[PDB]
Amino acid sequence: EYAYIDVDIN
Amino acid sequence: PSIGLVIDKKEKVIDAKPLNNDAKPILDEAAPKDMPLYDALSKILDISKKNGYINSADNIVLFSASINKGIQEIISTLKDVAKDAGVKFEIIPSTEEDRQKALDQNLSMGRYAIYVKAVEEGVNLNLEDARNLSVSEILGKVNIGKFAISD
Repeated sequence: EYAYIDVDIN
Repeated sequence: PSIGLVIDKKEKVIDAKPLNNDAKPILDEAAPKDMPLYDALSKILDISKKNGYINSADNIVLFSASINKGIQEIISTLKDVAKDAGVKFEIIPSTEEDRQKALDQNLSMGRYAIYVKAVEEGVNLNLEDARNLSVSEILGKVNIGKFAISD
């Protein structure tokens, strides 16, 4: 909806 | 592991998707849906530390975000999540245009931005390295003082 957030680990 | 979240304006997680297969077990235990963005990412980092993905050697998390000074509130949450967990961070603002290009090749917004940046500066970073190298490794390869930096 408002925002998309991606997180990368390792 | 790579995880994609969708938030509403109050930063409530309304959707969560594993961007690769090894993110599935972390998402299952984290159960971020309907949680505050801060809580969701904090538990994701907590689980990641338990499972062995986060350690003293690889202590960097890569965040990326796209809207649709609102992003500044999102950016502050991402900084808090990492600092409070004791991990270094890189936050790469993105666009809907770039998010779709990233999705089309099954990359996170952060790894896509970094892959494109390396290519433009002449760094030898192939597609497989962009998708599978560790965060600390790809940042060491791309951040070599060949493009502008600012805060």
